[PDB]
Amino acid sequence: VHWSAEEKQLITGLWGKVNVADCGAEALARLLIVYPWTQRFFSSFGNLSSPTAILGNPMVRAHGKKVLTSFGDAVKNLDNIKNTFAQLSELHCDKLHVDPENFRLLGDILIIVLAAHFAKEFTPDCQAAWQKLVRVVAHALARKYH
Amino acid sequence: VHWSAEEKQLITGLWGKVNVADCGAEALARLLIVYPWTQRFFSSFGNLSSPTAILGNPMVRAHGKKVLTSFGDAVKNLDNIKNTFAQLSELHCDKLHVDPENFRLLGDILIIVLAAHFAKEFTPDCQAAWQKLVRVVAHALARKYH
Amino acid sequence: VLSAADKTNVKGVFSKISGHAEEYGAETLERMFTAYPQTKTYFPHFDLQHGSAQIKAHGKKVVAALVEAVNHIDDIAGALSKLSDLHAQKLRVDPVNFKFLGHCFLVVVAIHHPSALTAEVHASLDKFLCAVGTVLTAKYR
Amino acid sequence: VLSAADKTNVKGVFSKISGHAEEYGAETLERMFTAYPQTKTYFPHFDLQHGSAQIKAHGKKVVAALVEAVNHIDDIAGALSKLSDLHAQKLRVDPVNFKFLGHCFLVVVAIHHPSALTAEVHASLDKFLCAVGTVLTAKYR
Ligand code: HEM
Ligand code: HEM
Ligand code: HEM
Ligand code: HEM
Repeated sequence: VHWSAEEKQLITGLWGKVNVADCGAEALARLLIVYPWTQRFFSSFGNLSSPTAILGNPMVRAHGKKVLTSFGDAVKNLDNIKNTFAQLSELHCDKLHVDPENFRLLGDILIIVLAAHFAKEFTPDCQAAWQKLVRVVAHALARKYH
Repeated sequence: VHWSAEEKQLITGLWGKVNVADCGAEALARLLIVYPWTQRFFSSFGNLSSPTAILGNPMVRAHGKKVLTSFGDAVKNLDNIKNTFAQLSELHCDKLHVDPENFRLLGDILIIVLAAHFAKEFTPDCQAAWQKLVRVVAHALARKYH
Repeated sequence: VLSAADKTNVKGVFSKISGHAEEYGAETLERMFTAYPQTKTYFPHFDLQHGSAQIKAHGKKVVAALVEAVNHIDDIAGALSKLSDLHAQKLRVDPVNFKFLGHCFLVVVAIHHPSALTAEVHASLDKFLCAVGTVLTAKYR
Repeated sequence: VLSAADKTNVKGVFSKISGHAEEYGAETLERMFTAYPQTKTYFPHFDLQHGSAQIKAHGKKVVAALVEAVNHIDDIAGALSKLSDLHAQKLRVDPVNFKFLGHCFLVVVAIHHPSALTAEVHASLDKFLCAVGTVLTAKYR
């Protein structure tokens, strides 16, 4: 993909502010809550019996931040995502067999979460920049199926 | 992508039997009938007022075979689809702005059509081979959006 | 929701395949595993070798249920409430796989009753399956 | 279909945004055109420059309708029958775009009432929108 000089600006700045801990937890939680079927891939996390029972789960919260800091490597070299996630695509594709449709799903929630934490600093241009990032990442994860 | 030696066999043989005229028409027709919204991109075809009013439309039938013979170039060099459809992806992406989701849709109908014309000669292995082709083609058409 | 016509067409094409549950169900399943291999993930405990007794038995059950839904095509939810629990709450089946199964089913009908699957029915059948698949995961709706 | 809870949650978060149709509608629209540019294709006749009177007027209309649907959250179809004609039969809006608009809407609520959009409501809102979008293209169901 091609990244305009501002797109990078927009992304790396916001990155510096992001609390991967809170955002990451908030996101993985919401994914499990809104799209229930995703719970299947996290049977190893014990209780997911209820929404509120999920916000608290520390395994959810832990993995949440782990997933989010991966984007840290994306922002690292926005012109090398494919190669930096091949191994990541490999397990999600050949191992877990996650349907690419869920990558899209998570990416969307992630956007909403950022919008709630940076309020008015999450400008339309900014939203678009992350939308793009989120998709170019999922395309790097998918790919392994083609 | 990687094509097993039989996948190619399975594909090129069936290709030789295919009546692009009937199949192509049958297909584009069904797409318009099952997923109505697609009609929007074919406003230039006049009447599409009814199912039966569509089977007959000669513009539908004409374009139907045109779309199907394109697969002829696919079968041509199953290891070069991307480069051979770049110009095809360009108009579908930058020009018409067809959402990739419809490429999937058409590909599916195409499969069903073949299954009705070759009956029991359309073996599971054969279905899988075309499924693959159909998807690797749509991925070549999409791509232009990423 | 399914219109009157949609209901009529669905009933029609099912009249032609009735008496083949065993055979067709087994075929759509085998085509699903063959073209959408990742769907295998849901049947570790299944004998997947072509023409297995399991696949046949299950095949028959699957279409038997779709048939059951046609008889109560006015209350698909009620008719399959017990199965939506199973596929949604229990197995947590990804809504995406329901597409693969419906697809293969249409392929099977096309091969054996190409005259029964006119384009009009094709659309009625498609709305039927999205409706069914909705309910079967629909717990989320 | 929407459960009792889902209905309650939807009503709740709409109580907090009510009195902002004009403002929010305009914002979700602008975010949609900005992040999903291809959606522009449907408004050649629109003044798309940020903060345009058209976008504001339409924005207001859009949410005004979503609100209307909440008041009749028991018969969304009836409530929007006239609009499903428009978006389905007339404009032939690709069902895929309804996703883009609902997404942006949630982004707008998140930015202004982050407390009002708890994860529970988030799910209720999501089922509401898929329901609405279904009906608005649903002519095909
Ligand atoms: C593009 C978004 C995503 C990114 C960046 C991502 C990233 C990661 C990372 C960094 C790991 C590392 C290995 C580990 O700690 O286990 C992981 C594991 C995993 N991911 Fe994701 N993931 C994404 C989307 C998804 C989705 C949508 C699902 C499906 C519900 C999923 C399911 C899993 C599972 C089940 C594991 C195994 C974790 C474990 O071993 O407990 N991921 N992911
Ligand atoms: C992968 C499947 C597809 C292939 C192989 C394909 C191929 C073609 C070809 C070969 C043309 C050549 C130029 C021409 O004769 O106009 C064409 C034009 C076009 N295609 Fe497709 N197409 C595909 C899917 C779609 C879908 C899903 C739609 C959307 C409803 C679509 C809409 C069009 C339109 C509107 C044109 C313009 C035709 C005209 O100018 O009258 N195509 N396509
Ligand atoms: C509308 C299509 C479908 C129908 C009507 C359907 C129906 C059924 C039925 C009737 C059973 C019950 C067996 C019994 O209790 O005797 C069942 C079980 C099950 N279904 Fe499906 N199903 C459909 C789609 C799916 C899909 C998309 C998948 C997976 C890709 C799936 C996975 C399963 C699994 C794994 C079981 C396991 C039962 C066992 O352990 O033998 N189903 N389904
Ligand atoms: C649930 C979300 C949506 C709602 C409730 C909605 C509602 C409306 C309303 C109320 C109007 C009527 C204007 C009037 O008659 O005064 C309208 C018009 C229209 N809608 Fe939407 N809409 C939605 C989604 C979409 C989407 C996804 C698109 C396009 C990407 C779209 C494209 C249009 C267009 C182009 C018109 C044109 C009206 C004009 O010429 O000014 N709508 N919509």
